Amino acid sequence: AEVAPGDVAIDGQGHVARPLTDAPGDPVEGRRLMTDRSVGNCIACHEVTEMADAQFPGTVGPSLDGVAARYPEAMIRGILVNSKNVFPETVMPAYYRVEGFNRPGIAFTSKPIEGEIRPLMTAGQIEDVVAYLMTLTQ
Amino acid sequence: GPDDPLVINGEIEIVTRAPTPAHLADRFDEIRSGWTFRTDDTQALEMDDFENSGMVFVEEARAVWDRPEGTEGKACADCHGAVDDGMYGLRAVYPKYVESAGKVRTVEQMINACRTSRMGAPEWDYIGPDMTAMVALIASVSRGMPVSVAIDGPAQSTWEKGREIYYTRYGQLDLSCASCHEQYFDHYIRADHLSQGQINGFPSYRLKNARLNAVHDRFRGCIRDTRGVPFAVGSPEFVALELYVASRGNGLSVEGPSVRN
Ligand code: HEC
Ligand code: HEC
Ligand code: HEC
Repeated sequence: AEVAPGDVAIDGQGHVARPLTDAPGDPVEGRRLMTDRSVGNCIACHEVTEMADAQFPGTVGPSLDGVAARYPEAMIRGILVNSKNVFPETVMPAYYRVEGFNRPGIAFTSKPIEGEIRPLMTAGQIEDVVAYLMTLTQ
Repeated sequence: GPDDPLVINGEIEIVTRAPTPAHLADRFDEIRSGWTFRTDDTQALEMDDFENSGMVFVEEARAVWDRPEGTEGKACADCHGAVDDGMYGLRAVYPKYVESAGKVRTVEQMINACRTSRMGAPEWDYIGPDMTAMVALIASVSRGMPVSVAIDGPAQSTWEKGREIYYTRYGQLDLSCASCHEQYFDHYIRADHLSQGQINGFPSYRLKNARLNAVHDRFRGCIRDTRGVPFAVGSPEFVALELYVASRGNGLSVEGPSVRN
């Protein structure tokens, strides 16, 4: 049972204390999803050293080493729901938004989205990635 | 290296670092050629025309420049003379306001206007190989010369439209040209070392697709990769944006055809 994009409860620091799904998040799958450019495409901006097989991580975002020792779960999930709530004017994409874009296209096809905008990541995929991020206590 | 000199064929000094144009001094200290973000091996490929695969197309365009084409039975050279003279300095100052059009026009638009209305020849696809080879020939004969696009006068409202597009986030990734190229140049997105997104080196010959790449083709690709819908090639929006990005490299040498990743 998911919490849809528009229904997420987000406090004044951008945090989301409630999981987007009841499906507990799979750290393993999470790991995977962050390297897939089709989904999260995280290591384009982020290093994760624990992802030793990573291969050419970007340096646009800070290294994600130890992010579970500095931010609580609810802030980490907030960052994935809508990074802008936590980091105003951030270049980090908003991964569970579906409104307010400017010329959004279907993937990298260049064609306009007609109809429902889907989130960059599903509830499951976000929960999977957060589950993972929470293992980075270093 | 980022601070090594770029000299082409041993004769052509390329200014690859320059003081920020006044309209942009606000945002960084220096403007830099995209050449200065490439690896040594890659930088090497532009230091000499026998190694720059982009120059193969330029030589083919040198032939086309002299080929009568269209119903008028004329070739470019028939009106413009030898290309190294008739196009001397010209890439430095486009996109510019063209009185006969009442608009800022691109080099590509001017070429096609000559093709259909003076040569009686079919238009070339705006980002196709014919047009990009020719634009690269035109560029190549001005290499060394400081890019100097007017940003005021009758160009001004185009320049500002281009400027607003440059700072608008697009796509479901919600990113602007400046998101990547102004805030984060010198960082890495994955394998790519982020430049300031200058176009002083276009058409670029890229190792990725082993062909010349036209300005509007990169623009399209760039918006596409915000997961967004790019404007049309030749559109007034990209004409606007091109004028604008061009002015972001005022003072840098004309460099095209350049070699990039
Ligand atoms: C560049 C377009 C990014 C992509 C793709 C992803 N992130 Fe990011 N992230 C980015 C920046 C620039 C920042 C720092 C905030 C700022 O703009 O000042 C971040 C930050 C995070 C954080 C917080 C870490 C910390 O501050 O120490 C987390 C947990 C994070 N990012 C996670 C994350 C994930 C899981 C991504 C893939 C879906 C991801 N980011 C992509 C820039 C970018
Ligand atoms: C005479 C019949 C021409 C032939 C053949 C070609 N061009 Fe031309 N060109 C011509 C004129 C009279 C003008 C000036 C137009 C104006 O509105 O003022 C031009 C201009 C250009 C430009 C603009 C550059 C400038 O000096 O501002 C370009 C880039 C250009 N022409 C390119 C071009 C090419 C590539 C041609 C061969 C395919 C070509 N021209 C042929 C007249 C004639
Ligand atoms: C990050 C997701 C980007 C956004 C948003 C834009 N660009 Fe980009 N661009 C990006 C990379 C990773 C690269 C390759 C590395 C490099 O900087 O050289 C580029 C490259 C360009 C270039 C080529 C530069 C060259 O010297 O040949 C140009 C001209 C360019 N980018 C233009 C551009 C414009 C106009 C954008 C806004 C629509 C834009 N880019 C956004 C990454 C990103």
